[PDB]
Parts: sequence; structure tokens; C-alpha cells
Amino acid sequence: MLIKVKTLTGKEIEIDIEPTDKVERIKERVEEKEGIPPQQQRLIYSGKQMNDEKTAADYKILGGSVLHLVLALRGG
Amino acid sequence: MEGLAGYVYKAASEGKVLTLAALLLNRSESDIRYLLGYVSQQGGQRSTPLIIAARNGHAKVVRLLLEHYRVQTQQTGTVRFDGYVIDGATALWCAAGAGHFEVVKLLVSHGANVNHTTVTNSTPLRAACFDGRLDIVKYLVENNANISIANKYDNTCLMIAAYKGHTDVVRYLLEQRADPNAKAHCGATALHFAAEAGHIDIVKELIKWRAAIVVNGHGMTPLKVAAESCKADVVELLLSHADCDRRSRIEALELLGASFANDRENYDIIKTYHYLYLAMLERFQDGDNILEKEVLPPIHAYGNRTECRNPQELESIRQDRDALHMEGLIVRERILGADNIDVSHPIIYRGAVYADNMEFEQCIKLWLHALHLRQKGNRNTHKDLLRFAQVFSQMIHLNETVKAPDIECVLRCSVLEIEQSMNRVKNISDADVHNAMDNYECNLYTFLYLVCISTKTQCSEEDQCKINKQIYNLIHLDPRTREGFTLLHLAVNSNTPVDDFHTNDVCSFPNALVTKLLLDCGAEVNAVDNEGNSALHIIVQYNRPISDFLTLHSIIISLVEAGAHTDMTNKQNKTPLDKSTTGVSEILLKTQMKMSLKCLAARAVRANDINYQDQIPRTLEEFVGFH
Repeated sequence: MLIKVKTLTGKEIEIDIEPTDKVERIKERVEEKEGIPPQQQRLIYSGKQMNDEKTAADYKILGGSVLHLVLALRGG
Repeated sequence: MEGLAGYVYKAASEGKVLTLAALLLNRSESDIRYLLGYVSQQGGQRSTPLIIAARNGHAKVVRLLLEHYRVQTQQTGTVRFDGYVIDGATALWCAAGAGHFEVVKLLVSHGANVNHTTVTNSTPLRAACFDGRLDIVKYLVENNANISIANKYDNTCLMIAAYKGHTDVVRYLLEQRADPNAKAHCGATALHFAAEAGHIDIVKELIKWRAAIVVNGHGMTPLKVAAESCKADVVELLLSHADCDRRSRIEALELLGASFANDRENYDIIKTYHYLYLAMLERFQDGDNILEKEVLPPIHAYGNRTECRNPQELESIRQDRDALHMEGLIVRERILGADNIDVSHPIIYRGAVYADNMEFEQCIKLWLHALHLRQKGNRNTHKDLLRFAQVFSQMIHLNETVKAPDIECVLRCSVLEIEQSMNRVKNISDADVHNAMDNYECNLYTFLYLVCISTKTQCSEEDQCKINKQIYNLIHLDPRTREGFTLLHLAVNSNTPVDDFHTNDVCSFPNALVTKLLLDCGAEVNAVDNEGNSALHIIVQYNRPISDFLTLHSIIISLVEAGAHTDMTNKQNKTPLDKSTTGVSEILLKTQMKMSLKCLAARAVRANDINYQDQIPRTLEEFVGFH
């Protein structure tokens, strides 16, 4: 499922991850289009940040939505 | 006994007589004096039952108490009129003030104090002519009332009646040997009050009574006050006084048409030119004895105009609407000298008209000139700064550039005005400091609006440096509201009110740009308010992390970049992590938080309440107080 996560300037990120896809690498695909490496896009799932596997069903399994991500560096 | 006192006071105030007599029936002499003379608070008035009966026009109640029960006529009570508070006024003063002739005649018959003076030296005859009742005025004078007695402001009975539209009492007072040359505190005479109000009939009685026009405490002739008041009929009422000379007549005619040029209630383009036409024509009458006007040098605020020194120059601008509005400001200021308290109002109205016509450069120049002329006179220039912010927000809202030196000029005025307002808080005692505090808070809000406008302009580097220097000066003057909020605290607070008048659509709080611009200028980021909250405590209280996430993110990294102690704890023992109320804000703080053994050790010290005073470094006691 394609995502419409907002960014630092109202951009979009295409996760292309289904609701059963874990957010451990789902944020990497969203940040692949934007440019950020996998373990740097500390995305906020409308109230919390995904940790470890973090299957997308935890974040209400929303389709697309708008996930404002943090630009937290040095997290690699 | 006290419970019946309220009913007795109510009975006298409500006008009931049979119930009042029944309540006072079978009462001993001790009960009569206590019930008739006990003050009661009702509607902000501490008035006796007899006084409130005279104020409410209950003559029968007054007649019942005065004739039968023998109540004193010299009791003092506080009354509340239409915006005026009078304390210590007897029942005769209230009866005359309320315009009840049927109550006034009863008190004087019993022996009331006709020449009674209240706290502000107020005569019942003065109150009667203030209310406009001629019958009370004629009766009081015939009952040995001193007309010449004035108030603490040196305003006699004739002078106050000259301000209000009551000609009949003025005519009776003038023929009752009243002084027309009596001056108020600021030298104002009776004709001065009539000139501002614009009473044609009252003025005609004064000049017949040898008015002997003189200047007031401000050196302002009342003939020019009517010209300044847009009173066309009053201006051509004193020109035939046979002692007004020639130069004074020119000054009056020039000011009247100029006042007509720039005034909301009395705007007319045909009388604007005509009144100035005759004044300059009278100058060009003798020929070899010409009276050339002492034209002030041209001001950049008023374009490049140098008034009109020739008859053909004003004729060339007969149909010029822009010039006639602009010329009227110059000649009026040239006459007044810009020192009057009302010279700025036509300028501010002309600027408002220009702004309402989508002409911004001219209105900005005129408003800046008005602000300078008001700040040099030490005026309450807070609404002026508010409308400056409003017009700047409208300029940037219509997508036009704003002149950065003009922003610098108003910013330089705001920082100096705040110091004056800072003095007004400290100098003024607890009488009007509550309003002064509100004005100073409004000044801080207007400064924030100005800086928010500056965050959207191009900000050339020299002008940007000047703006930063002004903001640095204001910050080092430590601007703090009554809540302990600094500029940063309000700039990071969504609860800070933004003006709805053309401003809330542009200035949005919290704003990360202004905060950034407030940290590059060096605001004390670890400042504490009355609640102990820092800027970081306030910003994490924001309840809108989705609608504007960046304005919560780009401010936090802006906040903790100069040394905003993320672990510093408020007066109520709350870490900013504890005052999160938002997962996004708390995770942003956690990402921006860097651990330090200083913080952990201080928190462990305070969590166990070890005595540290006079044992640890002096700078470390404050750090302990932080956590």
C-alpha cells in the first residue's frame, strides 16, 4: 500500500508497504524515495515512533495517511 | 434591626411611601436616626435613604422624612451618575443633579446646604446646570447659591454649562453676574468649552457679555479650537469681534478648512478648498503690505510639498483630492506646531484612508510621522503600534514588499516606547497600573507581530542587522509580562493573543522563525515565568502536533540549540517531558535530549532533599534549583 507521509516541507513518501508489513524496513522504502537512509528516518506514527519490527497493524493499519517524520541524525 | 435597615433603604429608593411609613411606625428616637442616616451600598453608591430618595426623585419620600421624622439635610453620600462618581454630595446636590425640581424645593425649605461642596468642590447649582434644568438653576441662585465657586479643576458653574447643550442655564448664569473670564486648570474658559462642543447660541451670549477671549494653558485660542473642532459655524462667529486683528483671523480660517480636509465625521472637499481660499486671499489683499505665511520646511512624510505661498498654487490644486487632503495636514501642523494633543489624529485618519484605498507607502509615512509626534510628547502609543502591526500584516497579506527602514523605524520606536511603558508600570502607583500593565503587554504583543512581519520580509543584510540590534536592545531591557513571560515565552506560546484586525491571518503563534530570530539575537532561553515554565515547557504544551508539525519541530531544535536545559524543572516540579501531552512533542524532546551526569546528579540530589546550601558552589545552587 502506497503512503502519503508528510515531510519537513509538506512532501510525500512512498512506503509501498501493506498493513502487514513491519515498519522496520517499511520506513526505509518511504525514505528511499526521499533520500534518507533506513536507520535515520525516525518517523512518528501519529503519536509514536516505530521500534524494532513494529508491524504496521500497530499504527491502525492506515492506508497512506500522513506520517510526519523526524530528521533525527546519527541514528545509524 | 440591621435586616430592617435594608428594607427601609429599599423603601426610600423604590418610591413606596405607605410601606416606608409603616416600617418606621412605632419606632423610638434612637431607631429613627439609625434607620434614617445609615448608608447602604447599591449599584456602587453608598447613599443614605434620604439621599437616594432625592437622587431617584421621590419627593413624597423626601417630604415624609424631612417634615415628620426630622432627618438631617447634611448627610454625605456617594452617587454614580452617567460615567461620573460624586462622593460627599448631600441630598440637595443629588436632587439638583438628577433634575427633579419637585425634590429640590423640599430640601431648601427644610434648610439644606445650598452652597454645599462635594469632594471635588461641586455646588448643587453646578449640578443643576450640568443636568440642564433651568428651573432648579433659577431657584438655587435665588436661594443664596455661589455661582463663582468652582471645582478642583477650576471649572465654574457657567463653564460646565457652556460645554453641555444647555443655553437657558448659561443665559441665566450670565445675567446673574457670573465671570466669563474664569479659567480652568489648563487655562480653559467658558468659551473654550463651548468652542469644542460647538454651541452657536452660547458663544453669542458670551461675546455680548464681554467675553474677553484669552489663551488657555496650552496657548490655544478658543477661536482656533472651533477651527480645530471642524465647527464651521462657530469660526465665522468671532471674526466680527473687532479686536481679533488680521493674523489671528488668517490662522483660524486656515485651520478650519484643514480640519475639514482630514476628519472622518466632518469630511467635505468643497469646504476644504473654500476656507483655505479666503485665508490666502486675505493675505494677498494689501499688496505692498503682504503677509507671507511662515511655511515650515518640506517634510518627507508629506511628500515634497511646501504648502501654497501663492493664490495660483492653491487654485491649481482646487480639484486635486490627494493634494487637498495632504495640504490640510501641513498647514494644520504648521499652525499647531505639532505640540497639540490632537494634531496626530487627522494624520492617523489620513493614513487610515490611504490604507483603506490600498495605498501603503503614503499611509506608512504618515503613520510613522504621527508615531514620532506622539512619542516625543510621551503619549500612550500602544494602539498606534497595534495599527502599525495591522497595516504591516495587511501589506504582507496582499503580497507586497515592506520598506525595511520603515520596519526599523517603527521597531526603534517600539523598543524605546517599552522602556517608557516599563517606567509607567514602576512609577505609577496601584491606581492605573492595571491598565498600564495591559498596555505594556499589548506593546510586547505588537513587538512580536512586528518581528513576525520581519521574518517574512527580504531583510537586506544592513537592515536585518539593524533589526537584530533593536531586538537585542529590547531583550537586554528584559521585557517581562505580569505572568513572567519574556519575548521568547510568548513567541513559543499558542495562547498569546494575535490581533484579529488584519493580523491573525499573518502572525501565527507559536512561530519557529520568530523564535529562531529571537535566539540569534540572544534571548535568555532558560528564563522562568511566574509558574517556573521556560520556553521549552511552554512549547511542549502545544496541542496541535499534526496541523503544524514543523512549527513544533523547527522551533524545538531552535529552542534547544543555545542551551535550553531540557531537564530544567518548573516551580510545580514538572520536567518538560512530564508536561508533554503529546507523543510527537515528547519524542522530539527525547531525540533532542542529551544526557549529562550533571543533570542526573542534580535530580538525585533534589529527589532525596540533601542540604546543599553553603556546601556546594554558588552557581550550583541555581543548577540544583533547575532540577
